Parts: sequence; C-alpha cells; structure tokens
Amino acid sequence: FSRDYFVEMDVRDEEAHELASDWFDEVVFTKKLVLEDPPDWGSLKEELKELRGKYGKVALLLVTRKPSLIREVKSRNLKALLYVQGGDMRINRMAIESGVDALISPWFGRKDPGFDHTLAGMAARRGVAIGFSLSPLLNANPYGRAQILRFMMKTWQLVKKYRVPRFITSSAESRWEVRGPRDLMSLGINIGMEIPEARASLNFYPRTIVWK
Repeated sequence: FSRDYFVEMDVRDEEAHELASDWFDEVVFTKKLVLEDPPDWGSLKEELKELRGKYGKVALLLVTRKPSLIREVKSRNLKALLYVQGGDMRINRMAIESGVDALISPWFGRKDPGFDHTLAGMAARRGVAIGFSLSPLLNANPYGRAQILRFMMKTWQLVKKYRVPRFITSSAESRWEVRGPRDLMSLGINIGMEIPEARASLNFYPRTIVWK
C-alpha cells in the first residue's frame, strides 16, 4: 500500500478542516457534543446529515460525566464515528467497555495517564483506539507540556505492549492548531514511537476505522 498516505482523524473547525484537506488524504470532521444528559436524537441526526453532506466523514465527540450516556449513544448506531473525551476514570473505562471507536486523550486534565494495564487490556480486546491529541501541548507552558508528554509516554508504552489501536491527531479547534503529517509524526517520536510506528498512526490505523 501507499507509503505516504495520511489521515487526520479529529478536526473540529471549518477553516481547520479546509486547511488540513491539502495536507492529509482524508480529514474527519468532529462535532463536539456536551451532554448532561441525553439527546435530542431527531435534532442530532438532522445535524449529522448536514455534517455528512458538508464534510463527508464525521466523528462525534462525547464529553460527559455520565457513563450511561456512552452506552445509550452507542446503542442507536448513528452514521458517525463515536469518540469519547478522556479525563475521567469512569468515562475512560466505560468508553473502552462499550466498544467505542476511540478514546481521545485519557490523560486530559489529570495528574496521571488515566490508562493502565487494566484499561490497556480491555481496549485491545474491545478494539478501542487511543487518540493521541496534540491540542493540549499547544495550550501549555514548559512545565505543563512536560507533564502531558510524560503521560503520553506512559500511555504509548501500554498501547504498544497490549497492541491497542491508536492514532495521532491535532484535535484542532482552530486553523492555527492544524499541523502537517510530518509534525504529527514528530509528536509520535517525542512520545517514544519508532518512525514506522508513527507513520502507522496516521496511515494504517486510521484506515482500520474510517472505512465507516
């Protein structure tokens, strides 16, 4: 297969999407969705249809503190990738348990990886991908970046050992946060990935999901 094929799994802004479409072969537009609690389904599908017609590939990012919502959204089987925002340990676990497409940044807003032998194991057996977002690193001082990088290193080592699917992404909320494939692979290398592993995180593993 193509060696220089790259996929951006998570961009959340119009201008970011149009910009990324030059640098990546496929770009998934992510609709951020805050819930406390349930939808609103009729309106959601109308939005997703409008998003699918506008962007093509669409992901749904659930941010919430209620595990029951992850199961409820998963049961309806919508025409979209189901992402879950990491950061809460109950959420991290329930996202994995429910067989969601990806858990984005399990460390997000924590003082630890939010990921361990237990979650790593379940993610591999459930086929749940880990999303390594670049977004938090742009919005941080040298101290904060070093904390995030440590967590990403711990999660990578677990992901790698348990053979959990993964991808690198910008998770961009503006045109400024979009970075090219080569820069996204540099994050991989910083976290401890080898060159072909970083490449697979933008090429092979996204291909396993985006067939849709």
